Amino acid sequence: GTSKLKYVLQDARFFLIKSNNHENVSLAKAKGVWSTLPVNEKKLNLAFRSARSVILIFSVRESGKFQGFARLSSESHHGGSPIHWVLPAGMSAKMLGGVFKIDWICRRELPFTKSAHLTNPWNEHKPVKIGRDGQEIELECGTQLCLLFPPDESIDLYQVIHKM
Ligand SMILES: CNC(=O)c1cc(-c2ccco2)[nH]n1
Repeated sequence: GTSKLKYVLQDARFFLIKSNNHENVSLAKAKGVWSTLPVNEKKLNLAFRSARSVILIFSVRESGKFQGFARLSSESHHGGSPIHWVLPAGMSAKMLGGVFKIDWICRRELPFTKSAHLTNPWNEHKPVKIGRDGQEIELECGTQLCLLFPPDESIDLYQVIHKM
């Protein structure tokens, strides 16, 4: 069902995450971690203290789909054992030093063709698929986008609900 999922999304904040490659989303799904540019890291740290849930919605560039979504379970931290991210052409590993712990809520994909009716007021009401890495998605758009994903029956939201 969808009732526990709606409870987790209640009064959440939502951020679009754009990855240049599938390898980093696969690593994030396996290890429960994410890293982003410092500008976005500052935004996520602010949001994590401000809201009951901060939701990251993942899209690999050029894939035409979202690959799932996850809830922040910590602010960023540095100095842990380094994660072997695949780094884009012109950026170093010091940029992605801040590591967030995340709990996956859905590891299933959603094609952009299924979200074409949802627009993001915080990006000029462009379709929600459009936006830079770190773009915040307004509450109603973000909630409806998450509810479009196929249910992930492998995930038990009971443990996430406790962290809230
Ligand atoms: C593990 N984290 C990443 O792979 C990543 C990449 C980017 C990015 C922003 C702009 C171009 O690439 N943001 N996060």
